[PDB]
Formats: sequence, C-alpha cells, structure tokens
Amino acid sequence: SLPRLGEPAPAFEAQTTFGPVKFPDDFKGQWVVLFSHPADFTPVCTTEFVAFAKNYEEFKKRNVQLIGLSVDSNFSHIAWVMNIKEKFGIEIPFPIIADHNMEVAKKYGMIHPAQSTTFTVRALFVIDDKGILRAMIYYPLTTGRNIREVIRLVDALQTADREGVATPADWVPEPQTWEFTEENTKVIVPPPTTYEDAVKRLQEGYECADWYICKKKV
Amino acid sequence: SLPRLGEPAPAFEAQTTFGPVKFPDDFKGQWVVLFSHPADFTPVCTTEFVAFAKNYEEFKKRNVQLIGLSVDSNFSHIAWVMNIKEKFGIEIPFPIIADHNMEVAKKYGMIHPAQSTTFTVRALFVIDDKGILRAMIYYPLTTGRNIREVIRLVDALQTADREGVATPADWVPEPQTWEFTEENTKVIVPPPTTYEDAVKRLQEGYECADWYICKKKVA
Amino acid sequence: SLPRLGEPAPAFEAQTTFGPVKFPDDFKGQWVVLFSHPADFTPVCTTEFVAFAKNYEEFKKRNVQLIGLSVDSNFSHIAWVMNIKEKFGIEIPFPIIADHNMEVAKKYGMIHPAQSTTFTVRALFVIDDKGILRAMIYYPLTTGRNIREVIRLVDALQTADREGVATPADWVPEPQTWEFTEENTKVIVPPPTTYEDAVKRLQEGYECADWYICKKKV
Amino acid sequence: VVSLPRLGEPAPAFEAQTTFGPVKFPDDFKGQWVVLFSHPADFTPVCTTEFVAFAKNYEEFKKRNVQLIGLSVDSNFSHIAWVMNIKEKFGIEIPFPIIADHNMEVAKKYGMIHPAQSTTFTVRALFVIDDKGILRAMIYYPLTTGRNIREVIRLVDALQTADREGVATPADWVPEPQTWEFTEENTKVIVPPPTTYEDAVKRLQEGYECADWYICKKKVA
Amino acid sequence: SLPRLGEPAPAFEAQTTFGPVKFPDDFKGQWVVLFSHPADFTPVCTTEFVAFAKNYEEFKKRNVQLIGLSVDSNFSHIAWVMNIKEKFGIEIPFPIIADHNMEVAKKYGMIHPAQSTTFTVRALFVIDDKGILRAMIYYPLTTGRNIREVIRLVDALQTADREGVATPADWVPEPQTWEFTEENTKVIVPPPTTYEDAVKRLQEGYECADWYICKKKVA
Amino acid sequence: SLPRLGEPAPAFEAQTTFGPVKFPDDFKGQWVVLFSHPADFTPVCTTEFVAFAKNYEEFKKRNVQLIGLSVDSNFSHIAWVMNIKEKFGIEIPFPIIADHNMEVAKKYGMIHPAQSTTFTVRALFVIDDKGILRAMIYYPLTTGRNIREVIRLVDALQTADREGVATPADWVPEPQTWEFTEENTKVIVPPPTTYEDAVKRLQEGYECADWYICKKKV
Amino acid sequence: SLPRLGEPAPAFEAQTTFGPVKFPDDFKGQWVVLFSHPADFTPVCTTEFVAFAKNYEEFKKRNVQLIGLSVDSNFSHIAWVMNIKEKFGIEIPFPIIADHNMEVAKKYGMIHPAQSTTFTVRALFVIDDKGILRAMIYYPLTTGRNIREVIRLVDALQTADREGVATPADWVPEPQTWEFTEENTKVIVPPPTTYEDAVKRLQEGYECADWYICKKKVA
Amino acid sequence: VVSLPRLGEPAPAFEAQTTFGPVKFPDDFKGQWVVLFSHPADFTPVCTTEFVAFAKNYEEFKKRNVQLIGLSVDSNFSHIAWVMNIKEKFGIEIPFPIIADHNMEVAKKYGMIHPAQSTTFTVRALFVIDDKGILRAMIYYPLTTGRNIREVIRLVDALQTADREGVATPADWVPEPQTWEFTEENTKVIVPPPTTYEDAVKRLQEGYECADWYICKKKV
Amino acid sequence: SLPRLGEPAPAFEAQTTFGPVKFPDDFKGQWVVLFSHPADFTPVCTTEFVAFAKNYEEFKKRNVQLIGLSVDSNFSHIAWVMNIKEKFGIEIPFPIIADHNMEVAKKYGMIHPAQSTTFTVRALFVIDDKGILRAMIYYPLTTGRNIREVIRLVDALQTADREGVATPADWVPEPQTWEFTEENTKVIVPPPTTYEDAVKRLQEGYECADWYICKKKVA
Repeated sequence: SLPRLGEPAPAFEAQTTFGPVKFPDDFKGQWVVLFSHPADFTPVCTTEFVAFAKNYEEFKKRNVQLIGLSVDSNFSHIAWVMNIKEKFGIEIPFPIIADHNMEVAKKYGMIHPAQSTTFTVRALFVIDDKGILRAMIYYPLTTGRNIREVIRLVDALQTADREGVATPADWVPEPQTWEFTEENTKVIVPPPTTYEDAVKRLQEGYECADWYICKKKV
Repeated sequence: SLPRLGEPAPAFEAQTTFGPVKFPDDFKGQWVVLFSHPADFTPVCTTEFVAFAKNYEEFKKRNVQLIGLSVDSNFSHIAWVMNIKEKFGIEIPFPIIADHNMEVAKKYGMIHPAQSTTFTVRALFVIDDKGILRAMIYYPLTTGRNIREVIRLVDALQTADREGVATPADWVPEPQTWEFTEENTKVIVPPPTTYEDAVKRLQEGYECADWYICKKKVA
Repeated sequence: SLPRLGEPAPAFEAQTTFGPVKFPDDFKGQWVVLFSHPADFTPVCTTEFVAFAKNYEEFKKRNVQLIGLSVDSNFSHIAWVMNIKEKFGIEIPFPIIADHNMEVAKKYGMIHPAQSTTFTVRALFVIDDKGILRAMIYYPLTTGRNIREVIRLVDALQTADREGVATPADWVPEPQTWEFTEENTKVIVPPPTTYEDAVKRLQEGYECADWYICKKKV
Repeated sequence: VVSLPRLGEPAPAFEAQTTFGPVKFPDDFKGQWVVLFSHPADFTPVCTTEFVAFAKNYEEFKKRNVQLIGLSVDSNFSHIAWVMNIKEKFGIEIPFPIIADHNMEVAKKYGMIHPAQSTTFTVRALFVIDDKGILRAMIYYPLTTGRNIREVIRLVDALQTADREGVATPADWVPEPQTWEFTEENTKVIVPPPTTYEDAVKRLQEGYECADWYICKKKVA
Repeated sequence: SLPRLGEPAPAFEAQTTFGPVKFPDDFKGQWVVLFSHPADFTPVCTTEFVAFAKNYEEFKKRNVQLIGLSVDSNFSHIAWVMNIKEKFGIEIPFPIIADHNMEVAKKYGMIHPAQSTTFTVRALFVIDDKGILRAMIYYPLTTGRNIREVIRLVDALQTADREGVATPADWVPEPQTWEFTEENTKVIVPPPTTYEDAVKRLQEGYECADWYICKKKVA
Repeated sequence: SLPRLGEPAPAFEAQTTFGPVKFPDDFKGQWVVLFSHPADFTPVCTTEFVAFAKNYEEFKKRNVQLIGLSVDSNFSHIAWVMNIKEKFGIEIPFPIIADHNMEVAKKYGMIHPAQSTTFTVRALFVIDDKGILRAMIYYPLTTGRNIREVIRLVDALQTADREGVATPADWVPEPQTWEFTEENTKVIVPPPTTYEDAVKRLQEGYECADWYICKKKV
Repeated sequence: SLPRLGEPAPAFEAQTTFGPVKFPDDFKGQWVVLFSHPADFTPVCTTEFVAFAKNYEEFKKRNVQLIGLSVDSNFSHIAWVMNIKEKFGIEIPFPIIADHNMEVAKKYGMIHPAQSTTFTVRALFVIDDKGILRAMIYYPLTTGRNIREVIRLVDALQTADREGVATPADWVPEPQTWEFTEENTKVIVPPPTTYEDAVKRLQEGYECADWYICKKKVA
Repeated sequence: VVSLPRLGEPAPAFEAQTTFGPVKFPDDFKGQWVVLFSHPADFTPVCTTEFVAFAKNYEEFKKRNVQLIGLSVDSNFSHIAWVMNIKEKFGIEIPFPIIADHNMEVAKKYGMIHPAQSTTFTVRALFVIDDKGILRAMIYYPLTTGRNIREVIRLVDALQTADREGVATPADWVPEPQTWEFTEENTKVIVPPPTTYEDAVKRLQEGYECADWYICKKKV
Repeated sequence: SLPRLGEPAPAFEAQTTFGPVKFPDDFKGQWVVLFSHPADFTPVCTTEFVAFAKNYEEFKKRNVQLIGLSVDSNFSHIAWVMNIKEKFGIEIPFPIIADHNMEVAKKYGMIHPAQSTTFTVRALFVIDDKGILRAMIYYPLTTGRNIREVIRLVDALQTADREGVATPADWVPEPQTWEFTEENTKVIVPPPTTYEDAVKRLQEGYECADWYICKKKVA
C-alpha cells in the first residue's frame, strides 16, 4: 500500500549494522532519511552508499540520520560494508536495516513485484523530527538516486517548517552549482548472477572495482 | 511440517549460484545432499562449506550432487564464495540456492522460530536418484555438522539399496579411521553483529581469517 | 509434524522398562538423548542398543540420560533386553519407553507412513537440562545410527552452552581417532517376517546371533 | 466402539500381517471354520499357557476343519520371538498364525479393547466363525482369566452339528460321552508378570517355578 | 453396543419372577451371573434352566446370585417355571427378569438381528460383588451353554481377586473330572411355531417332555 | 394415534399361531374381528378366549374371521392354548398374533401407558370385507368384554350394509334373550406376580383352574 | 388422537342443556358416562337417547352422571328434547353438551373424517369418580349402542375398584336376563336430507314418529 | 382475517349442503340474482320472524329473478326440523334453501363470524349477488336486530335498475310510488330465547305470546 | 378487513367541516352514525346528504350524532356544502370528515378496489354510546341508502339495550307508514367526468340542479 504523507511513519523494530533500532522512536528529535536498496553487493547500490557516505556531514549538520534498508541479512550487510571499505577506501557511517522477512518493506510499499518479488525498489522517505512522513521517492532497480536532491528536499522541508513558507520549483537555500563530472557519466553493467559469470566478468575489459561493480561510458 | 521419509522430496524451482534449478527433476539419476545454512558470512557455515568442498570428489564418485541453501541472495552468495576462495584457497564447487522468500525452507521445515525467524537451521536431506527423501538431520545454529557422517550415511543408503541389506550401528563399507586433530578442537567466537564490533573483533587477538570467522581454544 | 528446535521438548508420560516417567519433568538438570527404534527383536536396533549400552558411561559422565522408545509393549521390551543379555552378554542400562498407542511417537514426528504406518523411524533427539530440544536426526529403517556422532553432538552442544561459543564442522573437544574395524563392515540381512522363514534363516549360512540378527559381508 | 460384533452376520473383514504371512480375513479361510482369538501381550503368562493348550489341541481343531488364528497388538517380530521362546522353554511349536494388529484396527472392529481392562491391549476375546465367514459365537474373558480350550472345541462341535443336522444342542451337550480331566497341574495359579526389567530380574530370585521371567506358577494354600 | 469389561454393569429396573429388582444394585455384595434366553417354552432354554437349577447350591456356596432374562412377560415366566416343575420335577430357584420392551437386552448387546429381531441371544455376564462386569459370553440360538464352565469362570475370577493371581488356561481350584454322559449327546428338535405343528410334533417319534421340548440322537 | 373409522384398517404382516398373516390381503371378502389381550396366562383373557372359542361358529356363519393379538411370543401362545385345552376342554380355533415388538399394537392404539407400557389393553376392532375399520372398543385390563355384544355389533353392521338401513339402540336381528347365570357373577382374583405367590395362590382355597385363574364371588 | 385409558379425561368447559359445565371439576366424586351423537333430529340418536333416559335411574343409583354431546346448538338440543317428549313421552333427564366448534369432540377423537367431517361418531367414555378415563367405545353413524352393556361396564369397573378384583368375560353382578323383543328388531330408514324428501318420507308408509325417525322390519 | 368480502368482485365460491340438496355457489345460480343471508341459529325467534317474512315475500323475489338462500352453522337435520316446526306453528312452508355451514367454512369467507357477538353463530349478514356472480352490496346486523325485508327488495330493484338503464339511484329511491305500512304487530318485541331445557319449560308459563318455547313476543 | 361488531369502533383523529374530532371519544355518551360517501360533488351523495339533513332532528331526538366521511379535502367539503345550500336550500347540519389519505377509510373497510381504488363505497356504521360498533352496511357507488331504515335500525338497537329484548323482522316502535312518492322514482344520470362533458351535460334536456346532479324517469 501507499505510505501516507503527513502521518506518522510506519513503526517497526529491526536489526541494523549499528544494533537494534526502534523506528522512528529511536530517532525522535532528528530528521530521518530512510532509504532502501535491492541487494548488498550490487553496483548501483554501492555508488549510492558511497555518495551518501561522502555526504554524511552534509546530512549530519542538517540533523539528519541516514538509515538504509535491504532484505539482506545483517551479516551480509557487514560484509558489504567491509567490502566497500576495502575496494573504495570509504567506511559507511550510517546504519543499514536488515529486513529479512520484508515486514518493514511491505509497510513502506517498497516491494513492487514487476520489479522484483524478493528485493526492495529504490525507495526513499524523508521523515521529520516528530516521526512524520514528509516526502517519498520510488526509483526503479535500474536507476540510481540524486543525493543532492535528497539534501535539497531536506533543506526545503526544514525551511518550510522553520519559516512558515513554501518553496518554489528548483528552490535552494543559497546560490549554488551542482557539478556532474565525466565520472558521473559512466554507466553500470548489470551484475553477474552466477559465480562462473562473476569470474568471467572480471576479464571482460570493464572498469571493475569488484566482480559486481563494473563501469563503462556510453 | 516435517518432510516425510520415503516420499518424494518437496519439489521446487529456485535460483542458485550455478543458475536456475528445477528440483528434483534436474537431478533424476543422481543422489542429492540438500543442506541449508543460516547466513552467508557466518563462521560455522564457512567451515562446513570448506569441508564439503574439500570432500567434493568423495560425493561426486558416489553420484551425489551437493546443493546448499540459505535465505541470502545470489549476490551475497557469490561474494561469500569469492571471500572463501581468497581466505581459504578453495572454490565452492557446488550450487547454493538463494531462497530469498523462505519458500523452499518452509517446504523442508528448515525454519525453527526459537532458533531464528529469518535464517534456516542446519538442516540436511539425503535424497536418492528417484527423488525420494531418505534421511534428514536438523542441527542448531551453534553446531557444525559431521561431513564424514554425511558420506557414511550416503554409503549406507546406497549399499542398502544396492545389496538389499540393512546396515548396523557404526557401519562403514571398509575399515577406516576418522582422525580429528588439534585443528578440529578450535571453537568459533560468535560472529559480530554490528559493523563497529566487526572492526573491533579483528583487533582482539583471536585467530581470524576475516571479521566473521575467529577461532580460539578452550582452556 | 516437526518438533521445534529451541522450544521445550514435547511433554509426555509413559511406561518404561524402568517404571513410569514424566517427561521432561523427571529429567530436569540432566541432558536427555531420546531416541526411537522401529521394533524389538529387529537387528539394526539390536546393534544400536548394544552400542549405546557399551557407551553408557560416556553418556553418564556427560550428565546425559539415555532413553529409548518403540511402539512395543513393556513385556516385549523386557524379553528383548533379556535376549540381548543372553545373546550378547550386555545388560541394557537405560530405560525403553513402551509407546504402544504411538502418542509420544506422533508428538515427535517419529511416524513416517511411507517408511511404516506401524513402527517409528530411527529418530533421535538431544534435549538439554532445561528440557529444550536442541538437535534432532531422522534415519530410515535400513540405516543404523553413528553413536560416536551422538556423543560428539552432545559435547558440541554442551561446550557451546558452557563457553558461549559455536563449534565448526567436524569439531571435537580434544584430538581423537574414531576407528572402524572389519566388524563394522558387516551388513545385516533383513529380518524374517514369518516363523517358517525365521527357522530357515538360521540354516542359511549367515553369522546369526539369533533368528532376527544375521550378518554377512558384501 | 466399543461395538459388539453381530452374530449371524459376516465377520468384520480386515487385512493384516501374521506369523504365517499376510492374511485377508475372513476371505482366506472361506470353507473353513475359524477360531479367531486375541491375547493382550506376547511374553505374558496366561497367554503362553493358552497358546500351549491350543497348540497341544491343534489336531483336534484340524480334524474339525477349524483354522485357529490368534491376534495381539504386538508386532510380528515380537510374535516370532515369543513363538521361539515358547518352543525353547516348553518344547512346543505354535502351529497356527498370530495376527499383528499393531494399530488396534482389527481389535476395535471386534470390540476387543475394553479401556477399564487396558487401553493398549486386547482382552481375551474369542470368536467362532463358520465356513461361510459368518460370526457364530463369541466370548470375552478378562486379563486375569485363561480360557477353557475344551469348551471352545465343544462349541465348534455343537455349531457344526446344528448346521449339519438342523438341530439345536442342549445345555452341556457333547457329540459322544467323554470326560474332561483337570489335574493337579491345572490347579497352579500364575504370578502376575513383572513390568520392569529390575522386577523381572528379582522375580527369578523369588523361589517360584518359573519357565521364564514372565511365567511363574505357584499353588494357593 | 458392547458392555464394557471392568466397568459397572449397565443399570436397570425390571420385573422378575421374584418381584421387582434394581440391577445390579440389589445384588451388591454378591457375585451375579446374569444370563438371557430367547424365549419361554423353548427347548435349549429349558435344558439350561434345569442345569442351572441343579447347580443352584454350587452357585450359592460361591456367593453367586443367578438371574435369567428374556423378552417374555412375567406371567409367561411363571407359567414356564410351573411347566418345568410339572414336566421335570425341578423347581427353578432363581429369578427370571421380564424384559418386555427389550430395554435391558439392548443395554447388554443381547439383540443380534440376524439371529432374531425379537428374542435375545444366549448372553451371559459374570458380575462381581462390587457390580463390575468381569466376563461375558454370547452363544447363538442353536447352542446351549456349558454350566460347569460358568462355575469355573466364577472360581477363577474369585481366586484372582482373593489371591492376587492370574489363572492359566484350563485352571481349576482342585483336581476334578467333568463327566458328559450318553444323556448329554441328545440333540433338540427346533420347536414348532404353529399350534397345529405343536400337536403333530408329539407324534413324530421324538422323546418329548412337552410339545416344545423334543429330543433325538444323531449319527 | 386413534385408528380411523371408515378408513382402511392399518395394514401389517405378523406371525400367528396359525402361521404368517398379511392384513388385509389374506382376509379380503371376510369380516374381521381383531382383538388384543394383555398377556397369555392371565385370567380375564382366558375367560374371553374361551367365550370367543365357544362362539366360533357364530362368527364363522357371519363370515367373520376372529384374530387375537398379544405381545407374547408364539411359543407362549401355543403353551397357553395347550393349557386352555387341558383345563377347559376347548381348543382355540382362531389365530393369535405374536406382536413381539408392539408394532401392530401401536398401529392400532392398543398401548395405553397408564394401563401398561408393555401389554396391550382390551382393544377390539370390527373390520369389514373391504378391509375398512367399522367400529372399535377399548376396555381396560380389569374388565372382560361382552362377547354377545361383539356378535350383535357385527350383525348390525352387516345388516346396515346389506339393507341400506341404520340400526337403533339395542337392536337385534330377531327376538332373543341373553341369559347370564350364577357362573357369570364370579369375579377373578388378580393373578400372582411372583412364582412364590403363584404356588401359594393354589393353596388359598379359591376356585382355581390353574395358578393364574382363581375365582370367587362377591 | 386417541384419549388415553388410565389418564385424566381431557378437561373442557362447555355449554349444555342444563347450563355451563366444567369437566371434570364439576363431576368429582361421581362417575361419568360421556357420549356423543352425530346430530340432533336423527333417528338412531333418538332411540339411544330414549334408551338412556329410560335407564336414568339405573345410572343414578350407580353414582353415574350421564352427559351427551353433539356439535349442535343448545337451541337445537332443547327443540329436540321437546320433540322427544311429545313423540315418545320421555323427558331427557341428563345434560347434552353443545359442542359448537368441535373443540371437545377433537379432544376425545370423536371426529372421524371418513364418517363425517362435521358430525361426531358414536363415541362413549366411562370416567370414574376421580376423573380418570376408564373405558371407551367408538361405534359408527349406522349403529346404535347397547345401553345395558354400558351399565354392565360401569358395574364391572366399580366392582373392580371396590373389591380389588378383575371381572371375566360376560360378567354381571347377579344372575339376569337381557330380553330383546320384536320392537328391538325394527331397523331405521336413513333420515331424509332435504326438506322435500322429509315431506315425502312421511307419506311412504313406514312406521314414523316424525319425519326423521321411520322404522321398518327386514324381509 | 377475518376479511371483508369485497364489493364488485366475484362472491366467494363454496360447495355446501342445503335443505334443497347440494349447491355449488354462486355457480349454480349463474344467470340469477342471489340474496345470500345468514342467521345465528335454528330455533331462535328473530330468525323465525325473518324466515317467515322472506317466505311471505318469496314471490316478490322470484319475479325479480332472485334466488333467496339462507345459511347457518346448524346441521341440515336441524334445518329440516326447524322448517317443519315453522310449518307446524305458523302454517308457512319455507320455499328457499338453507345452507348447513357446520364447520363455518362459508361463514369465514363472508366475514359472518364476529367473536364479540358470538364465536359460534353467524351474525345477521346479507349479501346481494348479481347474475354474473358478482357481490354487489352487503349488510351486517347484530344478533338482537331483525332485518328489513322490504329494504332488501328495494336494494335489488335499485341494483337491477342501475344495470338495466345505466343510471344511479338516489337516497330513498323506489321504482314506482309506494307505501310501506308497519302495523301494530310489527311493534311487538322478542324475549331472548331460553338456553336451558328447564328455562324453556318455565318460559311457556311466563305469560308471553309464544308460538313455541323459543319465540315469545310482547310489546314495549 | 372487516370492522368487528360488538367491539370498540376503530379509533381515529381527523379533520372535519366542524373542526377536529377524536373518534369515538368525542362522542362518549352519544350514539354515532358514521357513514362514508365516494366523492363531493357527485349526485347520489348529494341526495343522501339532503335526506340526512332533512332528518337531522329525527337523529337528534334519538341522541345520535351523524358524521359523514369522504377522501375529499375539507375545502372541497365546505365548497360542496355551500353548493348544496345554494342549489337545494338545505344547510348540512352535521360534520364531514376529510379522510385525505384514506387512513380512516381503510380502518373501516370502506375501500373496495373493484368499486374504486380512490373513493370509499357507501359504508355506514352504527356505534353506540360506549363507542361499540353495533351494525354496518356497505352499499355500492350506484345505489343510494335508505335513511328511514337507518333510523329504524337505531330505534331497534336502542330498544334492545333499554328493554333487554330483541326486535323481529320489520320491527318499528309504533305503527307507521313510509311513503315513497313520484319524486322518489327519479333516477340519477351518472355524473360527467370531464369539464367538456359537464358543460354538454347541462344541454341534454334533463332536470339538473347542477352539472353533476341530473335526474330523469325511466320506463
């Protein structure tokens, strides 16, 4: 079903890479960006986690707790975070929910069967300091999210609350430039789904940080 | 429910690290050892996978297809197989089922809620070349299995079928000795459950091949 | 149905060769290996009872109470224990439940109708000192169990509880050797099912301790 | 349940394993009279004395075209072991089949389970069935009390004479004058069998006349 | 249904040749042999009543109350006892229940429709001094009972209770001989069912004490 | 329920002292006087059977088939007829139904529970040559019937049919006198209900033809 | 339904030629002969009423209250009693119930539809001094009753109660003779059913006291 | 129920016994007008005066093609006895049939039973039914109150005139000028009839003008 | 359903040409003649209202309150009374109920659908001083009522109550003659049902007091 804007975010308790969480009660007084990703050790997800990690202080100074979610186990989460540290030198600084039985995913409408009957889509929810769902995004499995738009959305909602205003199309709090570089143009090869293919993938001439994350340009 | 001995093993189609499988149709004419493990990147499971892999030729010459299973995705499975290869020098030579939605696990009674509502226990099923369930074991999350007993069980079942006999307690096909060394006495530290604990775990002085698999001896 | 690992072992009261038992109330503070056998006066079962009996001190020193079970009467049980003492020189030192109406067997999933609608399979259950089911095995009618693996399983479970550890594949508490001899290679002739065949069986040239237990090599 | 089998109607049909192989009852014994009887448990003492008495009278039943067949809830392997035991301890080989009614299905069809007697064992039920498979007469004795084998023979004679001659038979009828002798040996009573292994070991040390742990006799002062 | 061994004998109130009875309450403290017979003025029945009457002291010294039962009226019962006294010189010394509407018969499983939808079979029940049903037999309409086996059964049950023992096959309390004479070989002609046949029956060459009880011998 | 005047008499098949009967198939073309009596070997009943037997030719010349009925067996019936022949010198010339299970009695409303739950009352039914119930009487256990009134009733019903007339109160076909003698004033001692009382009854000084039929005067 | 012998007679309240009655409350301590007749102004009924009236003292000396019943109104009843007095010289000395809506008749099973759906049959009930139904008869519309047998029945019932005895077949309290004369042999012509036929009936040469009561003799 | 019979609809059909034989109603009277009326009880006085008045006017109804027919819950044998009584006591022979409706089946169809009047007798109902079997008019008088026979005749004239000429008739309409005379005899009232035989005997000694025990007259 | 003689007349509250009425409570101690008429401005009805009005004193001296009723409105009632006064010189002296929704008409069985589904028939009810319904008549739409018979009926009912007597056929309290003159022989032309027909009716040569009431004589 459809999570409802302006109502308390669906409550849950779950294991995370930071320990157990009571959501959103454990984050009262903080804004929360809750997002989901289909699967540990898949490539778009890795680029999104790295981008969120690189922007962690941008969220922290906005009183935003980032928290990810997939249907993977907490042990797979830790392994993936370890892998990201090994292959990219970046340590994920925010918790990831282990939603094994899809109980949280279903509360948030994150399972779209034509996309996948087993993985979440790329859902993202902005939740305010009172636990109220404020905004949401549902991107498909193919398509990585825009992390700066998440920051802008948080800025827009916090400004609206603080000042009693609305924000127009394309609003930002101060003049700014979003640079997208040559690196932002590289596309992702869909990851291998067999071990034999994963071994072959590393020999196909792509730019691969690991078997599951290979880039090229279009 | 309890899967029933002497009845066809519950049929299923599943995704695996070797591609899709239609069970047991794809394995007619082969014996099958189907076993489950709670989670990729956990230590008892890793020691079991290495032991099965090292014993892969023992099963192959007995016309046994090994097939593992957990509720993890194939992407976790592949990463885990890569990790074991780097840390232990063995390439897992048998498929692992990605039973994402626990549909196969429930058909086999592999989910025991007091053990885990999300992970399978350490279940193992010996299935004959006709797809019939012949024997089964359910060990808990704490306790690694005895791979040589799985081989003995297969031998006993194959000998019973081939010769029209039964096999007594402690039966083996020829005299033999199962040696357990000092290496087999090391116990496993329960794996870390937070990333912070996983980083600290590697600094605690245990015998660790990776953050999730640290061993020690009892004193 | 499937007994549940980690939950209290299904409770029952039963008659045994040692008198009535209330399970698991009578065994609080002791580990219990409850196992079933299809039928008194059948050969695989006899070899297993002898093996358990020979290892009785191994179980006792581990605070384990052994307890057998079949659907036979207590009078059949006593006759069988008397027969084993006479033919093999060993006195069964542990109780056998007479589960005539299959009430306990069904609570433990011991009846697999394609194996037999009248006899239990070779089920075995490890139960801890608080009555919790810890592990279980289901072997078919053809196939005797591995008694040393039952002891190892007990050791691994007790070490796990005592030390707060897990045990790897093929774990033992100290280096050791399980020797299997030429005697362990003899197979069992399926027992006769008519009195005439039982009389003829003793004249067929096998190695027979009694009409129902004849061995040969393959 | 506990339903009474009906006299004059076909004996309740069943298929079962026996010490002689599988039986389809009563179809396999069509054209023969049948004495179907039950006993609570293999390796119990009154039962042994009854099986010995039936075995000793096997030719009396055979000459009357009577198939004896026993029944208990014990397995066929217990049955064979018990027949082996009787042969060794008494020198008598049981010459008729014993049904293994593992799950009490036959016992319930014949009203043989009386819960105040036992919820697990049959009582001492006995059924005379004619050559057309019709139930003709039946007896239900309790666990304590062995049956009278000569009265079973007399009952068969009386029913066969009734059928052959179109007559009824009076009280105490016999086909020819005869004397049923009961000797001093027939006065010995049975000590209730031990029900634990320890008690069975102790029972053999109590000074009785015991052919085996489960069958000890004495006289009543 | 089948009366249950080891349970209280089914209770009832009825008229008898000795007056009204509340069963088994009126005979508590005595053992009871309750038996049924299909019909007054029929021949096997007469021979059984005479045999029980002759053995009345054997039952009395064992604290046993004999009581018969049929679906005939009490007036038919008294008439039949009078007839037995007139024709045989024997006075029936125990009561006969008048179970006019088959209510008691049904409680004891005495009606077997393939035998008769109107008459009881030859049922007999041994009931102890506590009112518990101990043993029972069901003989068909053709076949008279064995009175000495009833006595032996009582002895065996009383000995079991008194001594805490079981009794073997063919047990007796003391050595003894049961003689069956030439007189015991006479068979019974099925009784006539019409008045004309009853008159003719007396001219057919049998040994008839009355129209309904004719004997002969067979080869 | 009350059998209905003017309607076919309830049909039945029954055993009798003359063999099986099918009512009304066997009696088409004959009038039928069906009557019941509570019990063989009881005194009022005996006096009634003797009176009907003595009047048998009166019924026969009127094309009337007499048929009695009680819930007693045919063996009791025959014994009672034999007894009546010996004590009174008359052979019952009409059949007696053995209505063992009260099925006919209930069809005819012959069971009145306050009188007896096991015996019929003194019911009598006149049935014509077409099987139609024409008249009925129900007397209690105490009170013998009037046999000449039964004959008168038949005459009146047959005259009505033959002549197309009705018959007045006290009608007879020709002048006549019903004599009742000193013998008709003797009353009946209620029969003994125990064997002991029956033996004593024969010693009490009444006018007794047998234990069950003793008379006196008032 | 058939009223039950030995049970209280069905209670009712009704209008009669003597005034209202409550049955059996009004007749406690008296015996009651309740009888019904199909219709006022019909001939058998008239002969029965005259016969009962002539025997009124015989009933009174036996503590018996006679009470008749038909479905006719009290006005028809009174007119009929007037007619009987003029034609036969007897005044009906007992009450007649006006059972307009057949409520009493139905309680007593007096309506037999094949006889009449509107008239009672010739039912008669003897009821004792405690209100208990003791005996009953049902004669058809064609056939007048026997009044002396009603008296004999009352005597037999009262003697049974008084003496604790039964009465045999054909019992009377003292020797006596029931005389039936030439007058008792005349039959009744079925009454006319139209006014025109009633006028013609009086001209047909029968022995007629009135249009509805004409007698003749047979052949 | 009970129902009001409905004006303008077929008169409720029935078959019944009458003093003239069986009738199938209103079927046997098709082509004739019918005056069906009920009376509580044979051998009661108001009813007798009404039957005499109808009998005396029988020719007036006959010439208007009207069949008179009475009805009560009394038996046909009571009916015949009552007509015989009227002939003996008054010299008048009832010339029309009387229905014997013992089981009130017809009475119920016509709403003739009013339990507060009587649960056993009909009231004084009267129904005019035309030659097509259609119910045209009805009146219900109580047990106390005899009917007006000339008003029944006038009602018949009015209905037949309406049908024949296609007109309506005003209040108090008659087909030709006429005079209805009521005499001194018409002023005598009726003593309610005795209901016990003893009272019926005593009634004849009370000094009234009694043609019979049930019909005694006096003046007010 | 038929209103019940001998019971309270169905109660109602209604508007009338004299104001609201509570029926029959407002007439306690008075007799009531309640009558209905199909429709204001129709001819038979007019003749009946004039006849009742002319006889109003006859009713008053008998303690009788006349009250009419139709389904027409009170404004149509008042208009019709005005019309009657203008065309006939008579003032209606009793109330007319306006029973617009037929509620009273249905309580009194005044709606006979084959006569009219919208108008009452010519019903009339005599109700005594206790509100008890005593007598009733139902005449059809074609046929005017007889006003003197209504008075005679009241006299007969009041005399019955006062004297404890019944009144015979054709009873009157004193000798008298009801004269019907030539004027009583004129019949009524059925009234026009369209405005056009009403205009044309006045040109047909009849004796018309108004468009709706035209009289003639018939041969």
